[PDB]
Amino acid sequence: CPLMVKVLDAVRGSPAINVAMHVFRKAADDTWEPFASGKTSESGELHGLTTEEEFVEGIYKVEIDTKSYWKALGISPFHEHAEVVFTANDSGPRRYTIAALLSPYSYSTTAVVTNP
Amino acid sequence: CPLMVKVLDAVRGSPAINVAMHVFRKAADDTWEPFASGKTSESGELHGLTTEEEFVEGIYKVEIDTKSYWKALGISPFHEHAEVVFTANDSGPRRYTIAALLSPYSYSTTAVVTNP
Amino acid sequence: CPLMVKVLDAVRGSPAINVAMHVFRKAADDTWEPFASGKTSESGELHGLTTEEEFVEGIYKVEIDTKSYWKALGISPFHEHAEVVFTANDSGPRRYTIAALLSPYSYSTTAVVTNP
Amino acid sequence: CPLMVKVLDAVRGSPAINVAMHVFRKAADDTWEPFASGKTSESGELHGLTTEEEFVEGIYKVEIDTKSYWKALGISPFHEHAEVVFTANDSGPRRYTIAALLSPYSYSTTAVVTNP
Ligand SMILES: COc1cc(C(=O)c2cc(O)cc(F)c2)cc([N+](=O)[O-])c1O
Ligand SMILES: COc1cc(C(=O)c2cc(O)cc(F)c2)cc([N+](=O)[O-])c1O
Repeated sequence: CPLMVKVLDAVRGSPAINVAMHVFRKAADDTWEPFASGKTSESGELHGLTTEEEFVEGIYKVEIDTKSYWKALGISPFHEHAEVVFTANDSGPRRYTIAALLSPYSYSTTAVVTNP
Repeated sequence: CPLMVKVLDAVRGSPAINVAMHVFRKAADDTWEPFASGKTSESGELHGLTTEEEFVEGIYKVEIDTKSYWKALGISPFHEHAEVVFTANDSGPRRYTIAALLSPYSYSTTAVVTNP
Repeated sequence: CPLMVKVLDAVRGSPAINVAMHVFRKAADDTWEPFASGKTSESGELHGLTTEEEFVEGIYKVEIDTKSYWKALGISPFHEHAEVVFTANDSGPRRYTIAALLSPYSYSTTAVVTNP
Repeated sequence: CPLMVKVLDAVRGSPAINVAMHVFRKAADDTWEPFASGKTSESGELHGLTTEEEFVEGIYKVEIDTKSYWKALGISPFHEHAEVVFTANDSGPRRYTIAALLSPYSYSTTAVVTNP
């Protein structure tokens, strides 16, 4: 699995479950093309978005629907979403974990990139 | 001043100076409309982006050019940029400080929202 | 003012007001010696802890009473406190801002160190 | 495994490997008693610190030797270490993951607490 996303809740100290996200890849015409989508599991993780063969070099965007997560808990959060945009596989294939740690008025995000 | 952005560097322990950013407002057709731009000062801050009369309710986006910042320091970055998207003034005008704490493979962002 | 502490609340999107903290200097026998204390202002800041002549080289600890902060807001916290330990002035006097961004189950801390 | 620690490097986007840490438990006399120790693996994780039977209610401290990690990379970091202090198992047994995300002048820490 070359691309995995993990989302955590900093208020309750838990995985952020059932968080929707969409992944896009930048095309030759510089537009954003849909690439994959899914929702986080009970562990806060979303696996199985792509394969090594499909996940070619390019600029990718992960848009995480953090607002709907908070709204379902009764909270009106600051951010409309959390977007993570990055170039992938520019030096050959790598495995990417994108993590996001959520609070109502803040988020952190980090990438763990490993060589298979 | 209703909108200020502050950027810090977690590698050097310093303000992030000369970081460029652009601010957009969401248009009726879901496109991003130019609104303001600037670069951070020696204190890591960008002031004077808008006025209280111009800064009406709506969805706003701040795109911070973190990649150029790290490249100018000779450090390899992960992200293409750091985007912050939020709805402003939905409960009356507020003063917004958007802060971003930058590392090459991670960033944090938070909002400090105060009522004058 | 060579040492300032700023505390922010990631749940409310606000300065963390009335947060108590104590500062210690490490003694020759490896024990922590009282140095200063205070509580954050309406801007989340605590100034005036020491003077340039008193703030000599050494190892310092700031213990921030985050648990009492969250309890006073009726929110369950994870940590007993947030401690920041650092060596000061090892390359000449600097001005230190210690910042902490608080959530109930997470915190971030960073230092902004500038040379006058 | 009721207590696990994970350490990540925000500069390189990688696990922080071979990071030493010591865990302490507060005794009846309010002193810190050694509880466990270890170093992070190639995945940045330290498992096997304790058992459900031994990991009784109490206040625990994890002291992560972040300074030695940075110094081995040639870097003089801000913090002497990163300490995480928390009450555990006050409402019955739980499983704790303590994570720390490291930069030279900043760290973040969060807890994921689950019910077995
Ligand atoms: C309101 O203005 C400021 C905001 C902030 C932060 O948001 C912050 C963000 C983080 O991820 C971690 C942290 F410890 C602080 C830091 C400083 N500072 O240090 O000067 C400010 O003046
Ligand atoms: C990629 O794997 C993980 C990443 C992360 C973070 O990004 C993280 C973010 C922060 O602001 C602070 C922190 F201490 C960790 C947290 C966990 N975790 O808790 O299990 C992971 O497994």
